[PDB]
Amino acid sequence: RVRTLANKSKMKVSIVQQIDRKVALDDIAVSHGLDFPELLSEVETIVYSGTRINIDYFINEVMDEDHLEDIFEYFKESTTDSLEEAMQELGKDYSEEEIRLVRIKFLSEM
Amino acid sequence: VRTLANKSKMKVSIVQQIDRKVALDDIAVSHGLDFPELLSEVETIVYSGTRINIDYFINEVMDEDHLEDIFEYFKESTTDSLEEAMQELGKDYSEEEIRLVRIKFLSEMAN
Ligand SMILES: [Cl-]
Ligand code: NA
Repeated sequence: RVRTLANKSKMKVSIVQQIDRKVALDDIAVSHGLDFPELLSEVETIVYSGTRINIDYFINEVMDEDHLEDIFEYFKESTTDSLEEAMQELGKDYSEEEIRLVRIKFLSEM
Repeated sequence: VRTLANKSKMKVSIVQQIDRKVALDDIAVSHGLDFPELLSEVETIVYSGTRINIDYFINEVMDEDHLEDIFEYFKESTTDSLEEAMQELGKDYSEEEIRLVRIKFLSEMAN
């Protein structure tokens, strides 16, 4: 009913557990009453904390393999992981959502 | 009037100044920039792939334990984001200290 830091903390644990069980990210979003970009923001929070996740099962199903390869190469060769920088370089070809997803994979693989 | 040509030239000059070990605050003044504006230009340079070394300046102006703690933060971080660094470090270190060490770290690890 009202967000608290404890329920936010528990939600993130839940999202991780769902990702481990290979639940589709869009299904996870619905399960928590989130829009897709809101879910991406939680997953980014999770990844920033150093939590090891793996969303290949989802990326491989929904994304164009060439888009994935080219966005990933951009991150491999980049100096900063910044989304703003990635949009400046890649935004003429790829959406924010594609770039955010591959960025999650890239940061998670550190 | 700023143009893409004279901005590119200014950056070339900044890189040369840093190579010649000119203090960053002196570089700022020489280009009519305030310090944070200079930091923004040095960030642009580093993002582009130029391996600059600003140890001579950091070692002169920054507290040694501050440098080590912030550097360690970046080494252990997942994202290099300034926003995340500020959330994690902003109660102990200034934005300028964090930006300087982040330049050092990004240049070393990538460029
Ligand atoms: Cl992080
Ligand atoms: Na696209």
